[PDB]
Amino acid sequence: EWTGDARDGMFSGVVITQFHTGQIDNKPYFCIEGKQSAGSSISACSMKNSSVWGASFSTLYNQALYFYTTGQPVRIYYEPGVWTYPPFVKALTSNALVGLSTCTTSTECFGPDRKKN
Amino acid sequence: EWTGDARDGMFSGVVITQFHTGQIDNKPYFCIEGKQSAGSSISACSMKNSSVWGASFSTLYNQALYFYTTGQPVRIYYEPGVWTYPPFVKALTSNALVGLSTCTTSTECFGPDRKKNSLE
Amino acid sequence: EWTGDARDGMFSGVVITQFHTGQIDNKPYFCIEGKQSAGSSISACSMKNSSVWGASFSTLYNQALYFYTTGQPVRIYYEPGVWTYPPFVKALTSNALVGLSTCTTSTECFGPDRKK
Amino acid sequence: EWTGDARDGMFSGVVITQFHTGQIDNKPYFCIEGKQSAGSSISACSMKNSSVWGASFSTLYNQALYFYTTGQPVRIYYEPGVWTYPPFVKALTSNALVGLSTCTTSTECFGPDRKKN
Amino acid sequence: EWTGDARDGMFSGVVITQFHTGQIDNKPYFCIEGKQSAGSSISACSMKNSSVWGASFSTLYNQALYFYTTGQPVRIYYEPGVWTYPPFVKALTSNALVGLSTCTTSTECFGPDRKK
Ligand SMILES: O=C(CO)N[C@H]1[C@H]([C@H](O)[C@H](O)CO)O[C@@](O)(C(=O)O)C[C@@H]1O
Ligand SMILES: O=C(CO)N[C@H]1[C@H]([C@H](O)[C@H](O)CO)O[C@@](O)(C(=O)O)C[C@@H]1O
Ligand SMILES: O=C(CO)N[C@H]1[C@H]([C@H](O)[C@H](O)CO)O[C@@](O)(C(=O)O)C[C@@H]1O
Ligand SMILES: O=C(CO)N[C@H]1[C@H]([C@H](O)[C@H](O)CO)O[C@@](O)(C(=O)O)C[C@@H]1O
Ligand SMILES: O=C(CO)N[C@H]1[C@H]([C@H](O)[C@H](O)CO)O[C@@](O)(C(=O)O)C[C@@H]1O
Repeated sequence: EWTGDARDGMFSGVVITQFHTGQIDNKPYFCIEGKQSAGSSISACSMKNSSVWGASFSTLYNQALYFYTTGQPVRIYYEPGVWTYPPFVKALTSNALVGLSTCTTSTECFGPDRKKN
Repeated sequence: EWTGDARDGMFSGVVITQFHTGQIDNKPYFCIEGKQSAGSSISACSMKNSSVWGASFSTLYNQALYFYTTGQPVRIYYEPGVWTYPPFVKALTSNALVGLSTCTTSTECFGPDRKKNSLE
Repeated sequence: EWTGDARDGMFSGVVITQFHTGQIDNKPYFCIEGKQSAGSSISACSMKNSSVWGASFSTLYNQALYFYTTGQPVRIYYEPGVWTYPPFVKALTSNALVGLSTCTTSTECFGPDRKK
Repeated sequence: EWTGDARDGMFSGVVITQFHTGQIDNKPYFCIEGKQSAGSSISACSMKNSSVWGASFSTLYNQALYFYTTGQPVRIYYEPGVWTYPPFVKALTSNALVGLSTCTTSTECFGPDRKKN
Repeated sequence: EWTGDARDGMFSGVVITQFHTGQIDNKPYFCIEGKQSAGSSISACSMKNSSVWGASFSTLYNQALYFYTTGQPVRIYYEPGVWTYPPFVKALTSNALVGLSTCTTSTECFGPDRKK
């Protein structure tokens, strides 16, 4: 697996506006929310030691909190349908956070595309 | 367990005003105090490798110190009665810190509620 | 053991003015010095993986550097007579750093008392 | 191996302008891009626990994020042809980030040279 | 071994002006350079998992970058002759970075002397 696999999905030019940290089944996690210029929203969580994407927890937490601080538009890479506990999904999201990138415009960001072919 | 379990409890729109760090029984811990809009205090502690919320010590420590620094109003998620050692509970609190969120208002915050259901 | 044990000691309303990091016996350590408004001085060191207080090294280092940075008055919790290598005691202190707290006044600070 | 080995290569006086963070094969990696002025581009990635240069991940992550933040001109030490997963190389680079230095001019920087004879 | 052992050496009132980070033989290292007002110069490296001073790499890294950022005059504790690989010594230095202190003056700084 790779952040840049040809899959859903990515949102570009988002400002990270909300941040949550919790624990579930002995695993710390965090979630972010961001809006695009046009008002469109994306949420994604990263959980320590959980899923394929568990290895990225610390790096993503650090980078997410950095970008939440600067408030610069970034690209959120995510994978839908990873989290399955229904209370969790309802309150938050099923989307795993799978990478992050700075952006030069609202559509053009540094790094791979993550789109279904 | 889960931060968002329908249990006590949460305090929304809290400003983290006080920060303490210590050690008990070979385990580092930190405690925070925050104020709500009307002047009431909340306190909650996280302890490394403790009972059920110990796995979140590092994340919570970093996030709480971060929010202390910004002075942002935030949601404190806690579980009452976790710490049982009387001198500790007396000086500090029995509350474990189990989560944190940013808030859009003094009352509306990102993430799950941590709240007991009502009886209809 | 506990930071809040009824033991020596604590200094409240201290601004951390000095900071030192080094190594002894394959362990990193740090020391801080601070003065109260009253000019009364306090030094205390934390050592990584040390006997009793070593589990706290990482949190205390983080918090102490943080407090050194803001310049805010804080409570220094300490245990005297912990470090014993004589050249180390002589140059620095025997005091272990055992906790830290923010303060509201020169005497009132968040957290427990540490006093006999 | 050593950052300052006489091989390809280094780019001096680079301002880091782009930052990307992702995961591949159970490993977090970050990737940076900078401009010399000059005006030409260098990208390099570091990856946690990667084979040769993985020991340096956490140090380089910190240091690169630091330098991205200050915007100061820095030396990027790189090793070409390290990353080999072709879609990764295509979207990003094959270059491993193997060192960083502060610079006094566009060309003069602290530390070893990394260049072939 | 100790930062405060009666050996070479230390330079007081040094502003850390240059910073380098790299890897050699599967170990990360960083090096700093600084000048002390009269313009006398000092270089020192810390390397993770080296036989003697390796334990303090990440603490010294953190502290030195912190001091590079504030630009305050500090004390550099070093031990000469630690790095032996000749191209490394030629490009950088043989000096191990052994400790760091805040300073109150260009000559007086917090902590032990490291003096032969
Ligand atoms: O189709 C999806 C599903 O995640 N995402 C696309 C994404 C979304 O359709 C769009 O951002 C929603 O507003 O648009 C992109 O232009 C982008 O934001 O980078 C490309 C991206 O593939
Ligand atoms: O009743 C409790 C027990 O913790 N908590 C409630 C809590 C407290 O009653 C209140 O914060 C204390 O004044 O009020 C809430 O409006 C909130 O702050 O989110 C709802 C929350 O469920
Ligand atoms: O006597 C000692 C020895 O540490 N400490 C006391 C301490 C010192 O006497 C005082 O701070 C020294 O100036 O005064 C306290 O009011 C405080 O600073 O919190 C109470 C504390 O027990
Ligand atoms: O030839 C290469 C291949 O990395 N790089 C050289 C590099 C390139 O010629 C230059 O950066 C243009 O890409 O110039 C240097 O002056 C430098 O930037 O330090 C020396 C460096 O060895
Ligand atoms: O002899 C050495 C070898 O490092 N260093 C001395 C050192 C150097 O001679 C001096 O810093 C070089 O300008 O001067 C000191 O005043 C100091 O800077 O603390 C004392 C120190 O022991």
